[PDB]
Amino acid sequence: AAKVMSLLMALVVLLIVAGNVLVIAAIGSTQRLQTLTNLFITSLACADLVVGLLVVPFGATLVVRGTWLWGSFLCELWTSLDVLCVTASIETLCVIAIDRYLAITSPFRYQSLMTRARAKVIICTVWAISALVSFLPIMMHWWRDEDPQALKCYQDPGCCDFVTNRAYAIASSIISFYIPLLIMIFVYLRVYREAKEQIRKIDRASKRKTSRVMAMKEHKALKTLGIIMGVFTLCWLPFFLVNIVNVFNRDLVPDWLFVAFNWLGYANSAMNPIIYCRSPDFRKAFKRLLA
Amino acid sequence: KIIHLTDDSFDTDVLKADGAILVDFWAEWSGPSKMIAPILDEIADEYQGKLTVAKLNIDQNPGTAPKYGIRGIPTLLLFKNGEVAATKVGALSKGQLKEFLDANLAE
Amino acid sequence: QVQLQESGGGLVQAGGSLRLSCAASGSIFALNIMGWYRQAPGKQRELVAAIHSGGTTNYANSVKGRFTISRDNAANTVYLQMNSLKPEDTAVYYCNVKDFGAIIYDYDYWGQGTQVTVSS
Ligand SMILES: CCCCCCCCCC(=O)N(CCO)C[C@@H](O)[C@@H](O)[C@@H](O)[C@@H](O)CO
Ligand SMILES: CC(C)(C)NC[C@H](O)c1ccc(O)c(CO)c1
Ligand code: NA
Repeated sequence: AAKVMSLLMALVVLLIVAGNVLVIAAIGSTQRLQTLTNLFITSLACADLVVGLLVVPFGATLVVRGTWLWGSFLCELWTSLDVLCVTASIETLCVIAIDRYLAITSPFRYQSLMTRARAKVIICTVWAISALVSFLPIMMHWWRDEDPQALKCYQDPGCCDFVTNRAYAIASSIISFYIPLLIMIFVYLRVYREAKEQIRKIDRASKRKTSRVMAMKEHKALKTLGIIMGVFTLCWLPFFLVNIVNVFNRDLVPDWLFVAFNWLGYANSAMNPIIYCRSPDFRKAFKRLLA
Repeated sequence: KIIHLTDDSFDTDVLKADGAILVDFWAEWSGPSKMIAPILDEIADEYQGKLTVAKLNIDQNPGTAPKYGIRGIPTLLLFKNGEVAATKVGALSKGQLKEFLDANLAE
Repeated sequence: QVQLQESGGGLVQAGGSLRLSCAASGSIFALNIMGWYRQAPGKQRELVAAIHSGGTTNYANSVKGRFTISRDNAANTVYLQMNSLKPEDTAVYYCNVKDFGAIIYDYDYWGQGTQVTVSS
């Protein structure tokens, strides 16, 4: 079991790094892929890449060895880098939802409203918020619990548990996950709602001659919308539920499960290349990039 | 295939013994301790070579159980080179027990 | 299979009128843009007019006020009513459907094209 658990982590890192390198390559190397949407995809892929290179590997060791080998400074920097890259990833998924909703439902308004320079500000904002929730609290010790047993792990350099106070775990969870999850629901719900109301206007048009049914395109669009919300939710909702649970009755949920769910969340970063880069132009670039 | 332990033979049969030993702490009074007895018989055959099932009656030999801090029964202590590697407590089905042994044995 | 069937073009006197029509047969996602582009000889293809499933429109400057785009509420069919034609408007006109059914990206369908020639 601990033989196969370790091998599994390895390919997680392989899938993340490969996938996100392949994406960033494709976008930078293809004139046709440098669209406005793919600008936000580039932000996403950067976040997930840093997850694959630095965040997951150092985390993989802490499971294998059962202790932190690189001393108190790097514990806190790695922790910041983790929170930063997760926050950027998830908040960027949320920006993409918004973007696509506008470009599908108000395409002409969206072209004038959403300039390339406006997109850059949105992107930079997302990383600023991600920094200010991770690096600023974590490096400045605002996250720290006052407990004695918590203060033992802070003084031990072999211990790199992420024990936070009440306030930080609430705020950090809301900012990194819950606000984005609500936005992503609201927004993608108005895509479903818009498409259903549009089919009503088509049946009203017919003067009772036809009633429309879900065709190939409509089932496929609903499957996509499901994958987007399903995979994201599956991957991060368990961890972020449990993270809020620990703020109340910390004994209730085991530590091995808390960590197991944090790995499920890292796995999202391997999924995002697969979900968000299926365009015919991406497919062409990927084959060109693999000689 | 099962070793039937004493207080005295415990050092030679479990602490000195080669490979993995799964010790069952059972009693004749406990209804939960018996419910796994026919399941452990099947495990001794099906995990031949990989594991050795061992049993110790706490009515017979009360001196062993205090040392490892056994609260309830049945408690299954898996042993690896004179140390307790993993533990389980309470009664189980065959499929629940196979997953515990599958996970622990293949490192 | 999706296919776009263009009609209504041809030859016409300057100051006259034409009414292009493009009938999109096949599965198209409810949310989309049907449009008209054109390509005058030895030039690049440009947008003429476009209409979202929603009802919003978008025109080029050259044709603003003269041309008006509309769509059949029932079927996937789009009409470009071209009035006050000038020799400048002469081009091969292409029907286009931007399909949004993939959500993250759009799929494009183009018509074969139909000639419009406006003589003075
Ligand atoms: C460019 C946009 C700049 C906006 C920057 C504001 C970021 C949001 C404010 C903020 O960072 N937090 C909410 C404020 O509570 C989260 C934590 O900073 C805070 O919760 C913790 O410091 C305490 O919980 C621990 O003592
Ligand atoms: C515990 C460890 C490995 C540092 N991971 C943190 C986790 O990925 C995370 C990311 C962003 C967050 O806002 C929080 C909650 O503080 C947690
Ligand atoms: Na520490």
